[PDB]
This record gives sequence, C-alpha cells and structure tokens, in this order.
Amino acid sequence: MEAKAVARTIRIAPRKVRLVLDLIRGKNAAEAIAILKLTNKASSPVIEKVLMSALANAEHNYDMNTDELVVKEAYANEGPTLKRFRPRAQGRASAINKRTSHITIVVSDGKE
Amino acid sequence: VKRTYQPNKRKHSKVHGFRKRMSTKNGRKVLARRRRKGRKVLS
Amino acid sequence: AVPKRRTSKTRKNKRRTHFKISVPGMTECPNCGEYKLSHRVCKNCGS
Amino acid sequence: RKLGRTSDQRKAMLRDLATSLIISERIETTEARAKEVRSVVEKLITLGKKGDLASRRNAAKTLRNVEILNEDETTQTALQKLFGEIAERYTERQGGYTRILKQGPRRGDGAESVIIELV
RNA sequence: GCCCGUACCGCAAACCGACACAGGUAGUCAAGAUGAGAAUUCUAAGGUGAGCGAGCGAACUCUCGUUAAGGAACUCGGCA
RNA sequence: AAGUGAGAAUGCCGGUGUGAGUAGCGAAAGACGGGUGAGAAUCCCGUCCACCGAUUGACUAAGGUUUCCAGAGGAAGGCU
RNA sequence: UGACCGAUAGUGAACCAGUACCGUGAGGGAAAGGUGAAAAGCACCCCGGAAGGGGAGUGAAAUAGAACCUGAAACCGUGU
RNA sequence: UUAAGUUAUUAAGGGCGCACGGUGGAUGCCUUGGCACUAGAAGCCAAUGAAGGACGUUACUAACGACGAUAUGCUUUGGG
Repeated sequence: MEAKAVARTIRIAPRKVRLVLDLIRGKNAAEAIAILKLTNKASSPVIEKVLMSALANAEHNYDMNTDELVVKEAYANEGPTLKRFRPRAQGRASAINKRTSHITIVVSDGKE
Repeated sequence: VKRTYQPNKRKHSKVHGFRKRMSTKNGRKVLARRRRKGRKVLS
Repeated sequence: AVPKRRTSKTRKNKRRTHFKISVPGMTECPNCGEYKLSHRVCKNCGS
Repeated sequence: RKLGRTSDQRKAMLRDLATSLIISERIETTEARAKEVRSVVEKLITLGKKGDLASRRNAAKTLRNVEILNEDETTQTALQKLFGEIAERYTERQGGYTRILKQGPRRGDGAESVIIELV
C-alpha cells in the first residue's frame, strides 16, 4: 500500500524546485523532514508542507505506521506559464516568463 | 528634452470639433465616412 | 560574441553535473526530540 | 579589520551599536557586525573600571551624547549607568567580557543571525 | 441676492517622454552666521532616508588622492 | 467533378526550445528596542544618526480625470 | 435552393467588432465557439492561514471538476 | 608464499530500447454565423423637425437592444 499528495500549480520555477527533490529521494520520512528543516532554499517549507500532508493521508485512510515509512517517488512536472513584458532601450521591449510547478510525492513502506 | 504634442483643451476643440467639420463641404465628407464605417466617436 | 551553433540535450546535461547543493551537518539534539544546526541552537532542540 | 560601507559611515554605525548594546543588555544583529562590536564595547568597559576624569572624557568620544534611559524612569544618559552600574559589576581579567550565540539564517537574505549578550 | 469650477497630483510615483524613465514644464513667496551678492561652506523651519540584500577585499574597467631624482625627453599637437 | 498531395520563397500565424540559472534589478545612511501575525532586513510606534537646504520647501496656472477618506483582501500587480 | 464554407475556412466581426489597442489628425484595425441527457457544480471526515490535495458521495463515465468532447508533434520529467 | 603474464569489478555523468506522467492545442465530429443565386413584395426618408447621436428610464446588473419626464412604455381593434 502507498499514499500520494499533489500540490497542483505553485508560483516557483520547476528547475529551482528540482534541486531540493534530489536530496529527499529514497530516504526515511523522519530524516526527510529533518533535511528539509535545515536547507535555506526558497522551496524548502513548500515541499515540507506537501510531504507532511502525504504522511497524514496514510494515518487516517490506511492507519499504517509512521516511523516505518520511506518516500518512494518524488518529482515535479511543469505547469501553465504567464507572459510579461519589460521595456528595454531604443523603444524595443523584451519578454518575461513566470513558469509554475506540479510537485508530487508518494510514500510507501518498502513493499507493494 | 521637449517632445511634440503639447496638450491643449481649447486648441483641441478649435482645429477639430463638430462645429469646425460642419463648416466646410470637404470636412463634411469625413463625418459621413466615420458614420458609415460605424465609429463610436465622431470628432 | 554569439553562439555559432545550438547546444544539444546531451552537452547541456553534461554541464549540469556539478550544479547541485551539499547535505547539511544536522547535529542531532542530545535529548529534546528536535534538530539543532551545527554549532548553533533552536527553541525546540534543547542541546 | 573588516569593512561594510564607507570610512565615516562605518564609524558612525559602530558607535550606534555600542551605545545600543549598553542600554539594552542583549541585542541581535549579523555575524560580521557582532565580531567587530566586541572590541569597541570591551574597551569602553575598561575605561569605566578606572573611574577617573581623564577616562570619562575619553569615554565621551564614542558613546552617543543622548539615548536618555526610559526604563530607569529618570534622566540616566548612558555614561552615568556605564560609570556606575556596568563598571560596578565586573571584576574579571577580561574587563567587559561578552559572549555571542549563533542561530538560524534570516528569510530576507542568507545572513547568519547571532545574539551578543553582556557577561 | 442667478449659472459654471472647487476632491487629489501639480519643478512631479497621477502632466509630455510606451515604464514608479538621472530629461522638459509659465508665474508668486522665501529666515540666521560668514560676505557686495538669489555666489561659496554650514544651519532654523518644512520635506525625506528612494522601491533587492548579505559576505569578501583577486585580475581587469570607471571616478578620486599622494609620490624619490628629472621636468615635455610624451605626442599628429602641452590632448588631459 | 475538383480549393487534389509541401522541406526550403531573410515565406504568414501559433506553441516550445538553445544562449543560462548567464546580463541586469535605473536618485539621501542608516542602527537597535517594542508591537502585529501562519510567516518580517522590507508594515506600525519610539529613541538616536544623516541628507536636501534660492531647494527633493510653500502656493497660483496649464494638463490628467477619482489616483482622494475609511473598512475588508486571493491571487494577478509592484524588477526581491 | 446548392458534386458552396464548417472556427488559421466563411464577412474585418458565429463570442465582449468597427470593440482592446495605435496616431496631434485624415486613418489603421486584432485575438477569442464545444462539461453533462439533467447542476444532480463534489454534503460530510483528514492535512494546510489559504490555495490545493486524499477518502467519500452524484453520474453510464471524475485521467467529463468550469486550464472542463477527442488530445497529435516540438519540449520537460521518474522508473527500468 | 614468491616472480612473471593474461583478464576483472565502480558509474560522477552520458547513449539506445521499453513502461508510465506533464505542458501544448493539431486531427476527427458538430453548429447559433456567413457566401452565391431563384421566384415575388418592394424601391424611399425630411421644416407635421430626418439619418445618426448625447444624457436618462427596472425591483435588482455593467454592456447590448428596445423606450422617452405619459420613459423596459400609453388609448383604441383583434387574434390568442
């Protein structure tokens, strides 16, 4: 049995939230939150909230253990981006993109 | 630097307006074109 | 001053081999059920 | 020695911190600033131990001539409290010995927060 | 004892410059010390702390200060 | 019976790349204490310090056309 | 009525069209259709300040949840 | 055990094949909107104030249409 939890649309570049997802992959939940409460990244408290919500999904729906839990998969898909504009010199103007992410995390127990 | 187009209310209603375009026959043809097209603003 | 050719998905993924962050010290608190920073203190981590 | 801004600006800031750490006991700032105000505050406590006129005049060349204590409900002007309370409470070989406690980083930037209390 | 304007910005984050743009925009009033002065350096009032920060003190570029002995030998030219 | 077959016209329109986590983030000097909150270098009060100083002061006119006051915010918005 | 078009086609306009916007002025001139048969548009419980999830429920279908028929490439990821 | 000689293990990352995701709106199907004609009405409006407008009128809403201080309408025929 396994539990999952998706955020769906987050104001943060997907390439910047993929640098903190390669540190809590294939580890214990207890050590996972500890590593997320030490990194000084901008996407550290966001991932923690999702990871903390996924651990509560297998405590009321499946009512399983918490100490004997391991994060199985953890990725982040791209989402819709907003188009902006920035005035440059000589009248010409450039373009700005505001991409979003779809952070997802599934928790298992080391067995299918 | 000083650019062009200096705002002026009185001057705007002098060179243009509805009383200046309805004074000549040449300017009365520009009021019919806009009316035909369907412009929501006439002078 | 301008790229003559475009980079591929193999030469672009080869340059991002060292671009990563290191793990923290994580000085486990003696007895408080929390986590204190290396040579630091916290409101939860007693030690 | 370390830096941060301009010669004059740096000097002014240093004086402000020292005076603010003499009428507030413990304060919290950055790391570099806390490792530079621990040498201009200990020297001021060494002048308060002597308790002579010359030292008093030399101690008024750094300490701000204002910041009237409001917690004492009187007209204490820093110096008096430093040449009466702080001075009459230390008898160690480190004169105005002070300790620093490191903490977690700030949210705005990445500066490491620290706390410098009197001891 | 009729009719119209009266808010708010207005030497500017609200006007003209595509932007919260180191630019442009007619008039009136304007205190002390030093001085002939609306010049020059401080200041009373009034208005603000200006719209990313924290460490470090490499090369190189830009503004600024000083320099032994010589004094245009520099250079198209005492250019700066 | 035909608007019948697409790889090239510095072809027209839309979507997504590479350069790259690179260039840049455009006027004054800030420092700490208390408060508010899920969250504060950036908001509110207080003390000290500094800048403009014939002006980044005060008032008429042109021009713009609710940006003015109070209470509540989900983002978008504001080069963090 | 049609060996006419079927949303880059057909009128510039199937919807917020001579409208957003652009110019002192004459003038120039876009983008944008589709949940289901019927809103029966997710009652309730759990994590979070909220956004959004995981169960449950409505339905023939919830990978039909208003980024709402079908969902192709470029491009971005995880396991092997 | 020595001395000589022949071959390994590692994967920081990359390559190919397969399985499952996300962004994007091509393709298929559909139609409130158009295009070309045919038969027949028709081919004007206005000092009895026109075409087109400005400001208004709902019980509640901004457009859009209708309406005019008798203002989302009146009196008179019917059909229904």
